[PDB]
Amino acid sequence: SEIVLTQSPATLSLSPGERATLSCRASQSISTFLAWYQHKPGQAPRLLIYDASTRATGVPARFSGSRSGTDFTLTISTLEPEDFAVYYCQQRYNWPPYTFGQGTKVEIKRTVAAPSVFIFPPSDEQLKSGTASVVCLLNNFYPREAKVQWKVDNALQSGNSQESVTEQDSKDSTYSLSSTLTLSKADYEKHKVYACEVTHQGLSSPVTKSFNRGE
Amino acid sequence: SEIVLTQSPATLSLSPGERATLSCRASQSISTFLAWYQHKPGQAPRLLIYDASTRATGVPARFSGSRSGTDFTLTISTLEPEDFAVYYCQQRYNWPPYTFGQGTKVEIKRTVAAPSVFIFPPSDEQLKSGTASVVCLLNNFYPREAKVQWKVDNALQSGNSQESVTEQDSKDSTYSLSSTLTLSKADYEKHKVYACEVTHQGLSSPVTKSFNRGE
Amino acid sequence: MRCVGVGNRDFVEGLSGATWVDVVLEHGGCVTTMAKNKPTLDIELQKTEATQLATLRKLCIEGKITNITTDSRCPTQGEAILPEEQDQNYVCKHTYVDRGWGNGCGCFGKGSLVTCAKFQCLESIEGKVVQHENLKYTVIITVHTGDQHQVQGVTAEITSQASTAEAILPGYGTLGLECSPRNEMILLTMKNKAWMVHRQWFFDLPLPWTSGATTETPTWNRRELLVTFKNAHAKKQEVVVLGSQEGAMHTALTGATEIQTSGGTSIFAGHLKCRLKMDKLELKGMSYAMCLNTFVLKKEVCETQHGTILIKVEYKGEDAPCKIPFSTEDKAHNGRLITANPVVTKKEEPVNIEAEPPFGESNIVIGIGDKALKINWYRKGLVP
Amino acid sequence: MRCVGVGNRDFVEGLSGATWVDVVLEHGGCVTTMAKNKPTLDIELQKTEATQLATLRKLCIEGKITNITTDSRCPTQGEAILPEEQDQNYVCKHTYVDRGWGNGCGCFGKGSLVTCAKFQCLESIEGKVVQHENLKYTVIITVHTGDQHQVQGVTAEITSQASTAEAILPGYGTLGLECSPRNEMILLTMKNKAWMVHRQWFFDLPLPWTSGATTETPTWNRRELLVTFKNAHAKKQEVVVLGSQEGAMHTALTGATEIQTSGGTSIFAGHLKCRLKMDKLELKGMSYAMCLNTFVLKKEVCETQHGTILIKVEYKGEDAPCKIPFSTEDKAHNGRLITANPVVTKKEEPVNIEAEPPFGESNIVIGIGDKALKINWYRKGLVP
Amino acid sequence: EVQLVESGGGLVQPGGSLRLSCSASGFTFSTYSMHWVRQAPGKGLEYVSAITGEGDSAFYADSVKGRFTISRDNSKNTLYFEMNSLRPEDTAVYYCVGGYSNFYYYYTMDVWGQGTTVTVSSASTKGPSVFPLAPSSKSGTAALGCLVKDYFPEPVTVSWNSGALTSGVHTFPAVLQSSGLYSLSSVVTVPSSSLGTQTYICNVNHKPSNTKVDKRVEP
Amino acid sequence: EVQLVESGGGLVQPGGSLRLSCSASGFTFSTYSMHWVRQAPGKGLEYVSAITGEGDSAFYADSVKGRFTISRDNSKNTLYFEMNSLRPEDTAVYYCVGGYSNFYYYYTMDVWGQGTTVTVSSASTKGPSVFPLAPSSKSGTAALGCLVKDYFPEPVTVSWNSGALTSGVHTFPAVLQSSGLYSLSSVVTVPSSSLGTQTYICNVNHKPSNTKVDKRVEP
Ligand SMILES: *[C@@H]1O[C@H](CO[C@@H]2O[C@@H](C)[C@@H](O)[C@@H](O)[C@@H]2O)[C@@H](O[C@@H]2O[C@H](CO)[C@@H](O[C@@H]3O[C@H](CO[C@H]4O[C@H](CO)[C@@H](O)[C@H](O)[C@@H]4O)[C@@H](O)[C@H](O)[C@@H]3O)[C@H](O)[C@H]2NC(C)=O)[C@H](O)[C@H]1NC(C)=O
Ligand SMILES: *[C@@H]1O[C@H](CO[C@@H]2O[C@@H](C)[C@@H](O)[C@@H](O)[C@@H]2O)[C@@H](O[C@@H]2O[C@H](CO)[C@@H](O[C@@H]3O[C@H](CO[C@H]4O[C@H](CO)[C@@H](O)[C@H](O)[C@@H]4O)[C@@H](O)[C@H](O)[C@@H]3O)[C@H](O)[C@H]2NC(C)=O)[C@H](O)[C@H]1NC(C)=O
Repeated sequence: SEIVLTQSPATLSLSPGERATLSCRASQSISTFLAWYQHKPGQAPRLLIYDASTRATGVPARFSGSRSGTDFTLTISTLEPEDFAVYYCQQRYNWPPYTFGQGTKVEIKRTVAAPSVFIFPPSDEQLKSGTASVVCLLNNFYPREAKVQWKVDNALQSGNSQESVTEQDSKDSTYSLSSTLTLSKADYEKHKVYACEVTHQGLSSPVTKSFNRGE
Repeated sequence: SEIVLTQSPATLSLSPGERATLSCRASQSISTFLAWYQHKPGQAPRLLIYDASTRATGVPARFSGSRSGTDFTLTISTLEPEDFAVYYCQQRYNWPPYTFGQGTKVEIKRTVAAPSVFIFPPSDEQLKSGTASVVCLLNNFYPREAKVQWKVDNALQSGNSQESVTEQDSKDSTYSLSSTLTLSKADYEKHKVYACEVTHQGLSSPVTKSFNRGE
Repeated sequence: MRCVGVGNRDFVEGLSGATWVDVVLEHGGCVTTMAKNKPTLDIELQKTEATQLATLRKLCIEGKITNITTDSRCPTQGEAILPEEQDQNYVCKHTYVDRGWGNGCGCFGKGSLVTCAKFQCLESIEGKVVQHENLKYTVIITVHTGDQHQVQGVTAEITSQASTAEAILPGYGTLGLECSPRNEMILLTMKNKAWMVHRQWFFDLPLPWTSGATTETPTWNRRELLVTFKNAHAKKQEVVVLGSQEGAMHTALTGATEIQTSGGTSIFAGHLKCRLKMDKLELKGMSYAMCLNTFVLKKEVCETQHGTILIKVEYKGEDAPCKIPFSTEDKAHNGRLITANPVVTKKEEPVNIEAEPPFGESNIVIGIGDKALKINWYRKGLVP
Repeated sequence: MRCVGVGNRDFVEGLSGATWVDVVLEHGGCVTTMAKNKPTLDIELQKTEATQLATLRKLCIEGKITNITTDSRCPTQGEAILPEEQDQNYVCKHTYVDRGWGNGCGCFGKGSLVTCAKFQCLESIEGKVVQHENLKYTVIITVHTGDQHQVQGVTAEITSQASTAEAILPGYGTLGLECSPRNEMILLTMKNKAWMVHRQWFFDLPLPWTSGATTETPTWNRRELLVTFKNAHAKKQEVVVLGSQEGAMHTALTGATEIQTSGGTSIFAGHLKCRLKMDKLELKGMSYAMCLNTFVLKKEVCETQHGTILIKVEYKGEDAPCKIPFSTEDKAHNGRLITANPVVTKKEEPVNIEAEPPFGESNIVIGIGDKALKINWYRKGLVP
Repeated sequence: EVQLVESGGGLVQPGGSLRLSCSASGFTFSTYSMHWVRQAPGKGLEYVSAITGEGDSAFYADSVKGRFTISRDNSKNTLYFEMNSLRPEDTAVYYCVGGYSNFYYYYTMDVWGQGTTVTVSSASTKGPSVFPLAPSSKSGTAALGCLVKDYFPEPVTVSWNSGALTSGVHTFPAVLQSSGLYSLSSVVTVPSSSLGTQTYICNVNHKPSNTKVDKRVEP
Repeated sequence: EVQLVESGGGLVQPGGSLRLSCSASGFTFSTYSMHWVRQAPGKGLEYVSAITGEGDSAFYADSVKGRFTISRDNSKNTLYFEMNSLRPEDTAVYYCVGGYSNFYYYYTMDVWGQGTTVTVSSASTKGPSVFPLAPSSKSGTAALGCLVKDYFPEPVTVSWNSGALTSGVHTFPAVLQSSGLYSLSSVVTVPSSSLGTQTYICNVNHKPSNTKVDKRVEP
């Protein structure tokens, strides 16, 4: 019967200077033995607070700890640019394992920005080699929730794609995504129209980018 | 047969530094004799450009004039804080009247912010005087599109309200609205529940604020 | 006497001793028109009629999938394929399905599968656009008389090509009408009813769409939207069609303006620019003499919503038809009568008189003599 | 042999010479469970069943307005009023309507009007919440045998109160099951069908709502949403009810998980934490001797999706039942058999053997001797 | 520099008359064509009148024809607008717009006056009634303050705690009621932690009536 | 100050073995309880092992029991993690976490090592194939660049025009394909006004293979 901490929300989108509150809910009572860590990529996680409300030495007084029942809340009074990162709870109730939550991402909130959509057909060189990769690009969009759907001629493609998203851009707080769909050139050349159709909040209705093979 | 200029969009909501384009469409061809004015409240309108693409002396090179057919466009390269104001087109085609467009408001775009809603019952003093004014307040919301609906007990009130909106706040680029519903105290005291229900983009479903008379 | 006490009322008056006057009839309200030594006329746009509208796009709201076929291959042999994947009006999706010895394959793993269904539209809606070339306005002209009712009008038609008309006004002459049949919005027609909607709102409707051409076998763009594929546990893939979107559309059309359609003809609240020449309109009862007896009011004089006052008077003299003496005072001033040239036709029937008094305190005296009717009045103006 | 070649497959193994093993059955997939000197068992959650669900809120989707009454007053005499304005299940709006001499009033202007209609729900939907106290899980346990099929299992029930069960496995003993019946989501039930939906999404549905109580005369909150008032030209005010929202809901439920309901019972893909005690499970065929003849494979050995290899062999000796010699090599190493204790029951019927080989190159030898079966194999691992 | 400055605004009764003047500096006045542009409350610019550099020909929009007359004293370097028979619809801010012209009224670059306001109304000057925006319980933040009603003419100035409380106040634009009188509201949100601590007082200032009213607000 | 620094990461074949070390400074090492926390790609922190200040008792999570063993040289002030029988699932960044303790493993304030990466895979080191992101016509802005495919192990570095072109590029996170090889894409948007003017060249750098590839991209 492991103790499991459930963090929420998964993503917390706030403008700088706003008050942030992140929740961690314990599978069972752990009484106060809960700690909040901040994780910025490239660095090790950094203990912000422990015993549910005590700050670790040297952390700013923005970071605040509260507990009621099994529900613990980390509160950031005013978000600084530095504070946009991922946050993990860890319980230390009785004995190991001192399990971690699954993390809450705190991101910069922005005005909705529709993506720029591009499609790239498989190159002649790679086609010579034996495989074909079509690449759909979504450029500089916020929020991150975005749906890329590959369409072959009359068919909706599934299980043959892979996505990759950049982290929020330092200058315009936006995201970009790249979906590549790879086929054996054998299967690639039995079909004519390749399209990616993008659904995003910034688009009044989805936008499709297509090409016909060989042209 | 007056020449009528139709400006669009009515409101243009952009973040600072974005490119702004405002359209003015002429009832009939006026060939190039179109001028763009900027109006900031408290001041007189200020001619930015004339003869459809010529800048008036001393205006920055951000302001740009274009014409195709009957459709004229004023373009601001990068919006400065100063450039958030109302813009009017004026034609000078042949002879007076040198009619004006109805204006396009260029405002600061912001993250959606749901309003704080308050209701205020008629005061005892004003009730003594003979009339009753209920006051619903919406505080610090963006965008400005917001619906206030007065409800008396089972009835939706109409034609007995008046709204007033502040201009965009200098610090958080937000709006606030005040709706007052006035009745003769005679009619006021034949009804029990007074509510205002607010619909806004920031609210997942409308929020109502009510009171019962006398309590 | 057809537009007193209506909120939607416009006053347009012939400048500079004009014989002609410009009105913009916007359905709903009416326009009271005056020119000097002419009858005042109430003009309104009875209806706007449209026929033979061009369909700009057809959207499906109820579809049907038939002719469903499957093809799957096996974890070693690449991606499955169906010729229907390029046959049109066919909607399809690939998945992977778990394959092994039990369903027939040599080794184990996830194998390609594609399901393909033939899409067809069972019932559709149209977005038709309004040609200015088939509008047909009808205008009702009634003369702003004092004829009795407490408070029949002739009508004239305006096609876009036949843009001029003549209204015979019995007893007053012939009014000439020359109106100019002067919208980024579409008539959404669904199932013998219709609405008027913004057109990018229409173009963004999440529904399958073909173009306006009359071919009974069209290709439906974005068929996918009425077809759902479900491969939950990687054992099978099912396709089903969504069932009609009529209810969803209706809910999405509550705010839209509903439009009457009965037999290809559809009725609009239109706005018609127009103007009237009254060169052969000249008043009734200029032959008559002034009125020598006294006048007394049947009702209380009443202010209308636009500042004019309405007065019902009975004449109890015997000059049989007579012009009604009328003036205002500060201090004599000659009155502004919207009911042009009031005349008592018969001593029993009272008459209505609409008059615009000056701002402030004014005294309206009717009849001649010193026991003639005098009405103290105070006109306020507080709001535009 | 029921979970080879399924993607959704979990391997849980009894640590430290354990007699008991913890599994979390998540419907869909299955759990292959091993403990030392015990039969390997495939366990899966056949279904989850719920009955007697508490309705948390009722939402109307088709309403009806009756008993409609109007009251209007006149421009001088203030605001109109109807007693129905405080009678419940009544929805109303005030407007102003143009008043004057023709409709009955002393003077002119805009006069108060209020229309009031009696609202009633014709057909509603329910948001019922799932009590952990009336769930009923059923688990199917089949023994991971080598019994023949190319590749019947006993089942046991778990109520929330009666949380323990015993599965008799004929020929292998009795497995004991003690599972713990371990969701901010609502069962939206509409018209003999049902969906599982996020609950603030349900609470924000723009529909009139009463509470779960069984009174046949409830008060509908936000009735207004199914009633539209139209006072276009200030001559009248009309009320009409919106007509059913069934279509709109269906369209809004395409993404929702559909749930089977037939007779108050509803079926879920549930997740049940559980664990199995095999204290009276001991293997079949430990009496038997080793197998002296040779083995040859009926098919090609096949890698499963989780790295184990599946081997079909025929034995053409005469020791009638015999334990199947089995080991792997780098260089001797003793093999990891998921099909615990393989034994040839009959010389005709082949047997299936699932085995986990080491990473890299390995040599699986079956039978005893030097012409015994040897299978070169190379296990790769490239992705988690 | 080139500049015009106007005067002559104010309150007029309906049917009354007023004359607006607009004096010119920094350019040869005779060579500029003059125009009158007005803006009614909550509305766009309306181009209504024009006059040539020599004042030998005028143009009037249909809205003001026969009531307003535009004139020009070139020797005294000023422009005039004699408005007669004012109706409530004429309430507006009036700008005079000047521009060099070789043709009658046509001009390219221009210069605008400051703009003067005229208000036509039967309403008589009246101080405002001040009523309280009484707060209630949320114990975070709650709203409260003053309501300034039935006053004429504009404007009023509303301050909060004699200026000590500025952050969080919204003074709303006056709305003009059917009575011809104005009504506005001034609100502020403050934390319920300090509802019974700090007395909140508003200062209403209708100087046309010289009524100054302090109203204290509390639950 | 109090600090731990780790070493010993790298590439392991499946079923292979590796030992990680984590050396301590700035505190009496004997009085700190030590723990091993790992983080798999695109996943959360996993708390897997722990050992007391005296190394007299260890705890292993179920995921690593019987394969990983945690040890401690107090005299040499270091912590050890001997990982045996590595499966692909063990690919992760491993942190060692130290904290003063009076009870066996319980600690309050802690200190983390830098974190070392270990990657278990049958994949053999392979340079990347580089293919072009060919642009087409929009004449505003269009996108173009390079695609870096079928390489192992991480990482590659992609530069644009040898660093002269930095604004507008997005190098995407590598995705690891079913083959066990990596694949990523590096894109930039630039104006179609200058598609035929400036040659766009990408520099792909997979140093584990020491393959450096410049690819020029054009329509
Ligand atoms: C798509 O599916 C239809 C079947 O329609 C289904 O019906 C129900 C029961 C469900 O299964 C749903 O999936 C569908 O709604 C295929 O068959 C067509 O429909 C019927 C048979 O089902 C055919 O109608 C036939 O017509 C006879 C007339 O004689 C012949 O005349 C011409 C001469 O060339 C010939 O072309 C024609 O096809 C006829 O064969 C008459 O006796 C009777 O009405 C009989 O039912 C219909 O003709 C079929 N269409 C064909 C054969 O093209 C469709 O074929 C299928 N589409 C394909 C395969 O492309
Ligand atoms: C709301 O409107 C209903 C009418 O229903 C409408 O019907 C159609 C035609 C449209 O007009 C729609 O607006 C509505 O759907 C009023 O009347 C009720 O319904 C019917 C009459 O229309 C009545 O049924 C009657 O019942 C008889 C039984 O005898 C009596 O028994 C008890 C004894 O006290 C008595 O209370 C009862 O009312 C009966 O009078 C029988 O002969 C026959 O069925 C007959 O139709 C029904 O009883 C009416 N309800 C009443 C009178 O309460 C509603 O009255 C109205 N609601 C109000 C006024 O509050």
